[PDB]
Amino acid sequence: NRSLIVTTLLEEPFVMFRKSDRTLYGNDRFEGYCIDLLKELAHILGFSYEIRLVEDGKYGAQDDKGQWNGMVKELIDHKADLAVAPLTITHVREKAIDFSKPFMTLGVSILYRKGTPIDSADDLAKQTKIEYGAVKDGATMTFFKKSKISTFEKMWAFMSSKPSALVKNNEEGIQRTLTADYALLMESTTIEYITQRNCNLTQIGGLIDSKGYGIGTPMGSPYRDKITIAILQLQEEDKLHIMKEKWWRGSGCP
Ligand SMILES: CN1Cc2c(n(C[C@H](N)C(=O)O)c(=O)[nH]c2=O)C1
Ligand SMILES: [Cl-]
Ligand SMILES: [Cl-]
Ligand SMILES: [Zn+2]
Repeated sequence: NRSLIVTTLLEEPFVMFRKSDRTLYGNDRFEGYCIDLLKELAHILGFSYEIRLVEDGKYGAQDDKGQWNGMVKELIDHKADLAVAPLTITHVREKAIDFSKPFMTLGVSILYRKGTPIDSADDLAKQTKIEYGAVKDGATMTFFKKSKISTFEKMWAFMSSKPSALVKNNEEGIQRTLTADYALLMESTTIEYITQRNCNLTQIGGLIDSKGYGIGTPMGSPYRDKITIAILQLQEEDKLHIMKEKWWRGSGCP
């Protein structure tokens, strides 16, 4: 019996400040796939909400102490009721928060420029001339830091041996791929969005893993199962199909 606090962070095309000449306030400041998703969920489940951006602007990772940051920490501390963002469902996080069923499936892949002999993650691990990395304190960095596969634990050694290999956010990683000889380990959903608007970048290889995005809630929250039921309803109504195609404009790349 009160409006739910929704934590999130800005990232194209999921959550962005809507462009306008007038000054906007409240939830109307935001647009994007995740904003449309929250609006549909709020209508089905019938709740009011307030969008708040996570202060540290991080998704969530654990330090060497076991403490969380980013949106994950907001849920653990019960400072937010829902986390509506491209929040990756991982087994590790399931022990600290609850996830709905996934509303989007994805995988880790590689962002790099076109016209190159590189075709796999193993090609990056076999050399040191081409730098590579990932976003700091994200599920992608966590995947390489926790991996027990020889190739990935070697790539993680290379990522953690260079100070600027791990970037603060997507924009820094994208710009580094453009200005330097650098490949970015990034989730396939954003790669699709970028390669559709930058014809000089492409996805290298396929998906290194397979996972999904889910709505995060504090552990034991009753809204988790309700959000799952709402997500399934949106799938059945083909509304998640429309939403992706609305915000993934298309490849104008010949
Ligand atoms: C959609 N973006 C692209 C992207 C994201 N994250 C955060 C991750 N979803 C999480 O929940 O921590 C990454 O770790 N690597 C990426 O390339 C979110
Ligand atoms: Cl995992
Ligand atoms: Cl696009
Ligand atoms: Zn697509």
